[PDB]
Order: sequence, then C-alpha cells, then structure tokens
Amino acid sequence: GDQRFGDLVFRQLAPNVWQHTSFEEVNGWGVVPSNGLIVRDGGRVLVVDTAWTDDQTAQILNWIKQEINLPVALAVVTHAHQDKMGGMDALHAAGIATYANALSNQLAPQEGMVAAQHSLTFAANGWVEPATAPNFGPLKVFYPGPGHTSDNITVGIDGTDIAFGGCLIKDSKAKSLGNLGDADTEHYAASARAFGAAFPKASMIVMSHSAPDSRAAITHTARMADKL
Ligand SMILES: [Zn+2]
Ligand SMILES: [Zn+2]
Repeated sequence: GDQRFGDLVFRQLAPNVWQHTSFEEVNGWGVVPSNGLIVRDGGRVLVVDTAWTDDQTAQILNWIKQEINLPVALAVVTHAHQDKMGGMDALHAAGIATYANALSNQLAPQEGMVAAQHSLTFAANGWVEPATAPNFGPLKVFYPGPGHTSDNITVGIDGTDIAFGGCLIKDSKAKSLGNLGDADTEHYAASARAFGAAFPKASMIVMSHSAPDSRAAITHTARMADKL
C-alpha cells in the first residue's frame, strides 16, 4: 500500500518498517526512484538513507511526524552518492544524529556530499564495530566489500525478514548493474554474495532502485557481476 507526502512515496513493508521513495531525473537513465527505509523501534524512529535532496528529506521527516509521531533518533546512510546522502543538511537541521562508513565520510567532500556526523568502522569479517554504532536497535550494519562503490554498506532489520542491499543489489529482472564508473568490477560478485551470506535468512530484499524482491535479486546481481 502506497502513501504520498509531497513528491515522496511511502510503502509499509512490515508492522514497524516502511520504504521511502524519492525521484530525480538522471541523464541516460530516466526518472529514477531511490528507496530508503524507516524503522519504528519502540519509542523512536530510525532512518536508512536520505532522499536525493534536502527538501525531499525534510518531507520524509514531516511524514514520520504525521504517520508515526515518534522522534527520529538517528539515520544511517549507505554510501557517498546523491541518492543516499543528498539530504544530510535536512537531517542535521532537525538535530538527527547521522552515521556513515568512515570511507563514505572521507569521500563525501569529493562527491559533493555533506559528511555524516559519526563514522562507522568494520571488522575484517565485514560486521560493524559496535562501539561505532551504539543504540542502533534492530539495525544490523554490514560492509560487504567494494561493489557499486568502494564504501557501500548494507543493513539487516532484526525481528523482520528484511535486508537492505542499497545500490549494491539489483532486482532479479535487471539487465545490468547500471553505472560502473565508481564500481569495483573485480570484487562486485563476491561483495554481492557477502551481503547474502551476512543475512542468510532474509526473504525480503530491499534495494535502492527497484521494488522489494526475493533473494533471487542477490543471486542474479552476483551472476551479472561474474561477467565483469
Ligand atoms: Zn551510488
Ligand atoms: Zn543508487
């Protein structure tokens, strides 16, 4: 079921999980949807990724205030690209603590993005170091390796059958991995598979530019990456 607030679209995926969608015209691609998540965790709300712009991100915050009416404690952004970090200033103006891979924060200035306030670091097995992600509630953050970008991270939602692949994962019907300009073509397949292995039971795979899919999205993405 889809709900609308301004230029955004919201779809409920689980009793306490919603997908947020914002659009931007991208040369050679079209009017591209970018998806993120909204998670209600007891008396607070957690956000995964911004919208493409500050104005669109402010609309996510206003929709949370209206439909959920619980304060937004934090946001995790999954890499330093406009569709995931374009709205950082809107989060900061609202007093929301922001987190990103330390590498995302390092790359953010070069990418024309505003860095997150806090940096996440990861173990050699890809799992986030818990001292860098305190009070993340059901969010389980995993760095699968370089793929779509060198800094892309993924998030699993504990207590649900959902795992969010961000821009690393394409749906099971995709014909390419899209723009490979910032991609790691040598490690993409292994990174896609590391994401699948980190959340081995998730049956609903959420991704940035397609509607939620089955685990066939992971298998297919990795098969496409094997040809690179
Ligand atoms: Zn990207
Ligand atoms: Zn993307």
